[PDB]
Amino acid sequence: AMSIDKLSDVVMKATEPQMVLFNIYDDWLDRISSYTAFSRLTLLLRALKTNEESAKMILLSDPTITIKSYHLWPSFTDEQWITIESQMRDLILTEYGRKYNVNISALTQTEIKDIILG
Amino acid sequence: SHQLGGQYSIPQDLRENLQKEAARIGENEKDVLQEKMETRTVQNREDSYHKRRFDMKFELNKDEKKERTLSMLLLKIKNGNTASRRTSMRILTDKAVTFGPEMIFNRLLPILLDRSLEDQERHLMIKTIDRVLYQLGDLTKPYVHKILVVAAPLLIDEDPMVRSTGQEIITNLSTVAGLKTILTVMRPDIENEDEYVRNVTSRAAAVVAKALGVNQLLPFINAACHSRKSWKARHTGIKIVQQIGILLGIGVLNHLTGLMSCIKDCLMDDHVPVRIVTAHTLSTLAENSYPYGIEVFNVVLEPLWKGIRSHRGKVLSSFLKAVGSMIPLMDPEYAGYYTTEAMRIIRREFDSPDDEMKKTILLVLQKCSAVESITPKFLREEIAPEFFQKFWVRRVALDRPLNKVVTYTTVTLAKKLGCSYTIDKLLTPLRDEAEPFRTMAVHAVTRTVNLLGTADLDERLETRLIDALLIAFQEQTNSDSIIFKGFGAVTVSLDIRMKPFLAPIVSTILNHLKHKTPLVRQHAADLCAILIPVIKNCHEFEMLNKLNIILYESLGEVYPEVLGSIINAMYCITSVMDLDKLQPPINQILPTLTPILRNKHRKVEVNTIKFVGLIGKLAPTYAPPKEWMRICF
Amino acid sequence: SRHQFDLIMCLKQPGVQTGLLCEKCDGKCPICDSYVRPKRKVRVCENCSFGKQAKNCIICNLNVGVNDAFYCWECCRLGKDKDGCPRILNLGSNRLDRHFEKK
Amino acid sequence: NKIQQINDKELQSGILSPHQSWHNEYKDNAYIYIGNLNRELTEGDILTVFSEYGVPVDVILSRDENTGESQGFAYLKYEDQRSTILAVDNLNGFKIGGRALKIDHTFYRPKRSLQKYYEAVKEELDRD
Amino acid sequence: DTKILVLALEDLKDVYASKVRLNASEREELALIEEAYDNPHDTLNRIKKYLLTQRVFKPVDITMMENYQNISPVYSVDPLEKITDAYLDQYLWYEADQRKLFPNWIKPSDSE
Amino acid sequence: KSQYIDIMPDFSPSGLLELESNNKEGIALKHVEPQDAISPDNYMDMLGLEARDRTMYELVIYRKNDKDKGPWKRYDLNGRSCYLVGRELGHTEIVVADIGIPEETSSKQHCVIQFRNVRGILKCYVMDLDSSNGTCLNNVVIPGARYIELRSGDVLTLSEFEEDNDYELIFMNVHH
Amino acid sequence: SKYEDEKAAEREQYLKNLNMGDVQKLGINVTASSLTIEDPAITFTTSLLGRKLYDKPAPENRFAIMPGSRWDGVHRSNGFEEKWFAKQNEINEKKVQSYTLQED
Amino acid sequence: QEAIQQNRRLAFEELEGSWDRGIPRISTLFQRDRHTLAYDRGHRIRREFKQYSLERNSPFWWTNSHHDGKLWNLNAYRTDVIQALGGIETILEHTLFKGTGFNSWEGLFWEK
Amino acid sequence: KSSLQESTFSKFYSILSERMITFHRSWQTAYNETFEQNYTQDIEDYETDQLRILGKFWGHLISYEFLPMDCLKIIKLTEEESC
Amino acid sequence: AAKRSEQPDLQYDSRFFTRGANASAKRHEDQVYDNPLFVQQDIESIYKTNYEKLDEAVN
Amino acid sequence: KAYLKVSEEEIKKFDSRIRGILMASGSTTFTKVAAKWNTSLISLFTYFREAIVATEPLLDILVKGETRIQNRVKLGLNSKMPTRFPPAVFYTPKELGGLGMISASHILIPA
Ligand SMILES: [Zn+2]
Ligand SMILES: [Zn+2]
Ligand SMILES: [Zn+2]
Repeated sequence: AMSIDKLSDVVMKATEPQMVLFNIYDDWLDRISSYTAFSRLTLLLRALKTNEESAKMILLSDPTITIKSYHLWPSFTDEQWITIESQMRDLILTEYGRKYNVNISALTQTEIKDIILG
Repeated sequence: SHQLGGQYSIPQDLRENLQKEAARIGENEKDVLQEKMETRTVQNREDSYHKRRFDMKFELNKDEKKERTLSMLLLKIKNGNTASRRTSMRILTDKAVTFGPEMIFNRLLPILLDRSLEDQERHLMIKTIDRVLYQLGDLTKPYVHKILVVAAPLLIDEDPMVRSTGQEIITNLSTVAGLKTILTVMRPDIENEDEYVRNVTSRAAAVVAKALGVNQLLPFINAACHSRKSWKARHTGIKIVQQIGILLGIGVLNHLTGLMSCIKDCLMDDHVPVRIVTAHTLSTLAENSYPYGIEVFNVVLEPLWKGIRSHRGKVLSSFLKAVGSMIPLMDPEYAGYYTTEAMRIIRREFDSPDDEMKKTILLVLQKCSAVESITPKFLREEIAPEFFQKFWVRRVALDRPLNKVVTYTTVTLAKKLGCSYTIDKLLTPLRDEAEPFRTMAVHAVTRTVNLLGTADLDERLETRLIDALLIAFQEQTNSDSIIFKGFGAVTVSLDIRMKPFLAPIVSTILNHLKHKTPLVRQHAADLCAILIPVIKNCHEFEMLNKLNIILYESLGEVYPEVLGSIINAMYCITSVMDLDKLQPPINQILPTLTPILRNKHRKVEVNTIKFVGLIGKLAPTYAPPKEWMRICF
Repeated sequence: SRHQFDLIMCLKQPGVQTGLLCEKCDGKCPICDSYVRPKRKVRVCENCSFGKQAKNCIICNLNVGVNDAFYCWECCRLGKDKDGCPRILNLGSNRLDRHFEKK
Repeated sequence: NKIQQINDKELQSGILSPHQSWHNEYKDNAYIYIGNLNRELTEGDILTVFSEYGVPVDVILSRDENTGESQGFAYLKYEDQRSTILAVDNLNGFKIGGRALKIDHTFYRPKRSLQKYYEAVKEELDRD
Repeated sequence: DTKILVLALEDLKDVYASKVRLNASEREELALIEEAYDNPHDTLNRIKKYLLTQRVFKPVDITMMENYQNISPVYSVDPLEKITDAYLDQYLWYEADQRKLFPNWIKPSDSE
Repeated sequence: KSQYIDIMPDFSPSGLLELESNNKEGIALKHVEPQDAISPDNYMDMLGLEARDRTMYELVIYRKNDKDKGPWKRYDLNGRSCYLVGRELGHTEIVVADIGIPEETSSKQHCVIQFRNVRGILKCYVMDLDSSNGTCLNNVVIPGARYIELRSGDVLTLSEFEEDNDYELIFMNVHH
Repeated sequence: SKYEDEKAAEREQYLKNLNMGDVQKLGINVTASSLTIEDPAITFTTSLLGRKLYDKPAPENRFAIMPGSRWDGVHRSNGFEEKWFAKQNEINEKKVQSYTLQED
Repeated sequence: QEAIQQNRRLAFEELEGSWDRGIPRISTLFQRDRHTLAYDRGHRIRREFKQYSLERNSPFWWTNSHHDGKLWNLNAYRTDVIQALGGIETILEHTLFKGTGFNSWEGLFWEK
Repeated sequence: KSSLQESTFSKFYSILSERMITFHRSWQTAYNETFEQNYTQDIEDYETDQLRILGKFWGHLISYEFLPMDCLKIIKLTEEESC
Repeated sequence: AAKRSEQPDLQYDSRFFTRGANASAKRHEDQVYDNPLFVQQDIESIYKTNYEKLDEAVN
Repeated sequence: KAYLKVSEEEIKKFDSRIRGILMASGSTTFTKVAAKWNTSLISLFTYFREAIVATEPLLDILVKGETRIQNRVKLGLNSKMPTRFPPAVFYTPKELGGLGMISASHILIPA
């Protein structure tokens, strides 16, 4: 979580012990159930946990898409999320292949889903 | 010219600028009805090559009534009601004799040369030539030239149904017009300059050869092949030997000595296009012969190698095809020598981008597995890895004529190579993105596993194979049998070993039966009928009753293609499993089927009647007899 | 064939290879075309073997063959068994004419 | 007409875009084998038809060392690859001078013996 | 000719694109339209021939649709005649609009 | 040091690529009509007047030995946007150009008669195709490779000098 | 032997690098108008690798590549490139038609 | 005028803004069958006389959405209603949605 | 904002404000102050389309004097300072 | 000297035509909306892993 | 200025249109009635757009029509209870499994 722009900006500056609310889902719960929202969220954290900078490249590619002043995550449409979940999905696999030096066509499908989900 | 108000639509002069374009651009467009107007006419099936049929050269008041009648009959047959032409065929077959065959053929044959006629209309005309030629029995030479102008171009036609009915004529005409007459008509035709006309009557004179026997026709070929007069007579005189060797199949043989007069001496010609043709006409005589021939092919084996060791180019592709197909009929002493000779050439030619060579490389690999001398270790170490990477490119999987070869070649190499080695290499294509390439790599696995059996596979490939199939199963789009037989030929082999893999598979069946697209609910149920004989061997009767109920609750489906295949899986579970322990149970199943017998279609009626009759055998006592009488009606 | 008159049988000396029938023509005697009471395997000549041709049903010679073909009991009593290769050569008037009309 | 046969099957299935297309097998290749040329067409004229689809950086026409006339094949590298996907696909089977030429993707290996022919060609294509 | 057909036949087919359970007359019509696509040239000759020779036609049925205040009549002609009427209609409008027959003022016109 | 390599490239046009676009069935023809090229009548149909108020154009031939017999031939120029001049002898020759002459000093493609639309005005021109012998207007030599503006009555001779001139070609603005 | 191997590797690299297309190798890729336009002030006032480019309007293309300065200007095509659009438009259309023609 | 004048290429980036604008709806210029529609003339009066020849009302008699393009879009209405009812979750407290046992409501499809 | 999402200018949002500006003088200061916030801060965001909806929206308010016109004082035309 | 083929008037970017322009007009009689409320229906698929790209990206 | 209103004939045509929607046949399935009311309604508001603001009788007839169709569904089951039929049942789009009927009739009507 600390690898996000906003949250680091708040936790670095604040000089007192304090509580701060955020809404992690921005406004995603208009068009998305809590289930799939939590699911995408954990995918956006797992790709930020591992690669970091190269995930943040996937998020911040197009500057035309802007993070609002309220939200954390940049405001996409539904389809842009459907592709970005696939890229953020890809970093976990390419990185896994880099780490254990396993060419990833050697894995069973279950092994892929497990890799993506831990 | 001031306007009142303004412009709100588009400027007025701009529409006409648009509506003029549609006249200019539209006349080149081929509108919907314009398209279907042409598609009807048979010429859209044909390449520029086949178009040459029309380039080919074709050359009282009481009796003026017969001149109409035939032209009326020939009209009724071609364009006529089905009850009309049926009466006008009966009139021809009886009365063909009394009408002048001049009048029939001079009137009948020109139709077949127009550019208009549809395929339905053409086959009704050819069927009249065949029925007329059968009777008269004495036919003059002028028409024998005409008939072959019409009939022979069929032999090159796209589809085999037309190819055969063309062949059916010439074998009838060959007997009618006799041996002496036809061989006079080919002589000026084989010396002809035009290519298409020569390619046509190689195939025509060969059909004549089978009907009358080749010996009667052999001195004709010997005159053409050995002819120093024309170069082209040598060429086409050699093609006549192919379509004699292709038609006569195995039976060439005893004639192979007389034929060899043509081939060898006509091979030495300085003209390469002749050099090349004989190199093919040997590979056909070599294969069609098979084990018996070699004693006649030693004479030709020497000049091939001096042609292989030098000329390269496309002469190398043809000579290797000949030498490649002599191998299996050589003695084990030499056969081991020439392959290890030829396997040097292939290793050098795997990088050849040409098609003509790749078709030759496959033939030799195909025939060099059966040689004892190469070890299966040599293949795995060298030939195998340079095979699967070059011949399994996605550009291969698209065109069928080169797919059937690469899979057959793969399957034969699977006897020397391990079963675990080939299946190991076929996992990259089974998971590939391209559809037509996943289907190719399935045919190679189904075919392989039937030969070798799955006992070879270490546990890891056994798990990776099934993951590759389920994937390649669940992305299929088009409906084809190959995935199901394949996924069903794997299970049958390893069946008791399947048990751990059978839990997650059945979960995806139950997951795809909830999918919206009705194709996916076919393949979900089509893959249950396959797994039942394997599930029972693994002895899950708690896992059949789960499938069975789920197939029962879906038995009121709308889509007939889907409802049919669910009953099919119901019929597989019921016959396999005990009746007494069937979960629904039976007495609740049978009354649900009787209103399904009214479902029209077929997939539902067939698969149901097999299910109902099953219960008549196995459990008659459940439904009361007035229920069986509701079924008998 | 028993009911389709144009088709021409082979009638050559039977070899050692067994004829095959497609799933659709399966269970039929190649002579009388009856589904009942088989007796003897069919045996076809070599010159009906060779390449692609060998696989096709010995009745329609179009579809690919799978099961063996038997002579029915009645065709083995009369002797029509041993006349020759019981294989149909041409595709016949009926099959063609359906084909062109459909397209 | 071998390749032209594929794309019709391929497109019919709606394959659309290179990942699923057989043209993806290459990606690192640019030169295209240009076959069944007529005999009199020279490098400049082969550098007519093929700029429709891209910008050629290189060209080589294959011609006998002695008489110096066309063998009938050439190797033409486009600046941006995807021209290759475009030329192979679109212009294959097309008539020039009565004979329909063939294109296909190729890996091209230079031959020492032509070394000067490279600068002699390059200098012209280096003009632009 | 073929284009004016395409327009006519599509105008006729849009009626049955929606319909669900078809009566017999409908099936008859749809048969005529499908045949009109399968032989455009034949049906053009049929049309033009009817434009010459045929001066006596089949009868025309009437029903009334209720608008609850108005009651309005509705004429159903036979499909064989519907096709020639359609082609003839489309053609006359194409020419008459092409040759500037009707002046500007007449107007449930095409532009607005 | 004798030659770099005996082979070397070309970078020269073959006649095949240019030829296919242009056919005289036998041969290629120079001069693709400029974009404003329009046949006169279709320019006259733009200005919409039935033939009495139209301008017409005929190219009349007078054999330069004797003009007293009147027209040798009369060629109407209102039909096409361009017209080609060449050699049709009658005594074998292939017919290429629109307007042929029985002149043995005239090349197969000699001079071109082109009509254009320049700011709403039809203007016929003439250009030498750089034929072997050259061409003359008003019996004055003309430069090649430009459209020279024809003016009513002017004469077109097929050769650079009077010695070879057997024929006169006259361009006509036609009214009243 | 090692040296030889190295040499071989180098030549392979050279072969591959020569073959690679130029734009990919440098690669890295593949409103304003409105404003700069809808603006009164404006009124007051070609190759990716710099290679020569054509002038007149070219036929449209899948990738939008522009013909080289040397192009004669004749269409030469098998006719495929236009047939890909028809499929491209089709597939893109039946994604819309499928929902809109749905009923119940 | 600009493009014809400088021989440039309309980019679709420029004119995508107005893609849905205009009473003929700019997008109707780029229809697939436009070539065959240029021959359909008198369509307005054909639609207004379908009163007489057909029983079924097609309540849009004033538009052919082939020629004119679709003159309205209510897409936004559907979302704004959905949040006027309290969102998709409170809407689905009133249903069997949980009975089915699906996890998420996002991809539900009703048999058509 | 809900005026700018609407794809074209409408008389609804004009009269909605007109009826509102005349209700109480506290809404006089709400539009006067939000015509400054738009022109200064919030013009930097907008597409060339949504400026066509604003232009007409402050057109009816100024030309009917609801604004009034001295609130247009902030507009300054220079090469140096103008967006 | 070679003759140009005709290009009509302005020409247009290819994305004009391939966009499936007025496709919404082959609407059923009574379908008010032209898009599904949710992409996830129209998308036809979510995540299909590509074994070819990953194998390139890993090595 | 051109002031606009809907003519009284084409108000009566609309009212009679709905009247026909209720007796039409196939009216009883809830979704076909709601779809028919949708199309009719969209034909109106789309043809007369601006004019509808200034006509009272048209608004009154809208309020009658929409309640009459909702009553069609309610009487279709057996209740007029408000508690059973919260507005989500009529107004949720068909993609979430309601009628998706499109309400122009809430408003407030100038008196
Ligand atoms: Zn059979
Ligand atoms: Zn029998
Ligand atoms: Zn036999």
